[PDB]
Amino acid sequence: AVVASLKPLGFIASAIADGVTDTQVLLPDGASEHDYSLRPSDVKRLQGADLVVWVGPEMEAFMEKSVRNIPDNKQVTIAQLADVKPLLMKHHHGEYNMHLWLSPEIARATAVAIHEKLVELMPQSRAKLDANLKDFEAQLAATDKQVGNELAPLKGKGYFVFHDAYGYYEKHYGLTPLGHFTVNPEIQPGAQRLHEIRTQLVEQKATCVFAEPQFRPAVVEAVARGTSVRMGTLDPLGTNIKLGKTSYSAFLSQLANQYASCLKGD
Ligand SMILES: O=C(NO)c1cn(Cc2ccccc2Cl)cc1-c1ccccc1
Ligand SMILES: [Zn+2]
Repeated sequence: AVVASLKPLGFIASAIADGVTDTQVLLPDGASEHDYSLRPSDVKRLQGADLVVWVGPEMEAFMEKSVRNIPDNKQVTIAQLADVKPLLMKHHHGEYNMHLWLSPEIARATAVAIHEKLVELMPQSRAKLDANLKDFEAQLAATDKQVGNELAPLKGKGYFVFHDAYGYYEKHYGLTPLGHFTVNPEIQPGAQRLHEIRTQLVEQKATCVFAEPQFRPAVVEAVARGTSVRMGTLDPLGTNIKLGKTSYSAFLSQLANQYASCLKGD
């Protein structure tokens, strides 16, 4: 099996590995990067993998140690790929945005790297692997066209998010975020912080404020209350999407729908 650290990396790997080997996701969606410690059973899975796919030590810091013993020809470390360097832009404490799965261009380079490793590891399946890469790139191009068109009429509409993640996706499709607020998903900001957030919401003319699935509706409402800003939800992990050949294209389209759902009209 190919073992991917995070679900959207699973989406990409499952496009390339389809009909060749299973794709597995290491961690449940609810986990994170610095508090999370790997179970010995997780380490075993990594070492048993045909191929490990992860962003790298600036993102899944918790697995850097586990991945040292795995040979280079059995891992794709996305942040360290040669073709990914010119695609990086300025796990949140590092210098670069490491939410790399949100860049269609980085997804493409990831798929190429996965394909290349798999062909070396499983040359008996080269043709199927070539076919899978061909199909992934064709879907990505088609999705890219479709999403770009869905999001084009939304240009210029401002919004805030509770997570500085989406820059790769927003720059690529020409969305115009105003900025981000650090908000605890379980606990609303204090009186002073909330005042400052709410005034920026109105002052900067935001159409929407976007939360994520793990935010308690109460804290989102507390942020949006009084302002005339519509509330939205973005899911940067596509938690509801199953692994499979078409999953990464489905993820990019679902994210567009989530943006559009709050942003369009008014
Ligand atoms: O980037 C982030 N935090 O700053 C994330 C945001 N999420 C969204 C999320 C968290 C918990 C449960 C569901 C979801 Cl969609 C997941 C991560 C995340 C997951 C694994 C590793 C690092 C981050
Ligand atoms: Zn993040």
